[PDB]
Amino acid sequence: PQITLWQRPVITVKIGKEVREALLDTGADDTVIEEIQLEGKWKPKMIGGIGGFIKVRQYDNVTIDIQGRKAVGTVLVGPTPVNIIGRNFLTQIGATLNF
Amino acid sequence: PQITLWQRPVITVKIGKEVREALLDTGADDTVIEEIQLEGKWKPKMIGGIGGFIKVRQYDNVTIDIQGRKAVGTVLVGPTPVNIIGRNFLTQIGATLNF
Ligand SMILES: CC(C)CN(C[C@@H](O)[C@H](Cc1ccccc1)NC(=O)O[C@H]1CO[C@H]2OCC[C@H]21)S(=O)(=O)c1ccc(N)cc1
Ligand SMILES: [Cl-]
Repeated sequence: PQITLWQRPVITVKIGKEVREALLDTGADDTVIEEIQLEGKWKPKMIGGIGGFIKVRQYDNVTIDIQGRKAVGTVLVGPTPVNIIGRNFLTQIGATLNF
Repeated sequence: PQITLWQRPVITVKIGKEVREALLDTGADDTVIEEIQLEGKWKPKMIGGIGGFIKVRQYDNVTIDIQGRKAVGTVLVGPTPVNIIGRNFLTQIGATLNF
């Protein structure tokens, strides 16, 4: 779809076979979700945003389905204020910014 | 243009009287710049992100030029890690997120 930006671009997705809502975020390098258990081993990491750093659990090779588009990649789990889909998955579904 | 997301969508923009670079950020409601002299009156606000809150100065009615697309609107000035153009200006330049 073509998504205008008069409201936040929040979409329903499936992450690791769980339905979640998330913000499509071109300003995020990475995908960050709060309170989910995913497959495989995780690795601790730190990421920073506008207000400082948070600790996250990094899971690799997680499947995300965005309106029929499947991608597999890294998901960070930690106390983000809102769930975010970042560029690591937006590139895999061929998302672009257009003006 | 049609901008892919394999690298951060950083573009050059003119903000008030100053050329700056900034990140095109669909996950940001508002545009936030660090250390820019803007004219007019301002009001103090906080905004929050990953990691917590920062205190900004809110300036209304600032002119930005993005690749020839001119827009007027609110700019927040404060200690953001990187400059970001948020939806309040993305909508005004006709940007959409597509996939
Ligand atoms: C500031 C960006 C360079 C980075 N962020 C993405 C950004 O889109 C967040 C995404 C975001 C969105 C909501 C809440 C927290 C974070 N937006 C944000 O902080 O926007 C602020 C300015 O406008 C306001 O509207 C939203 C909060 C304010 S980030 O959330 O900190 C971030 C950092 C690292 C990764 N991997 C993923 C995301
Ligand atoms: Cl700059």
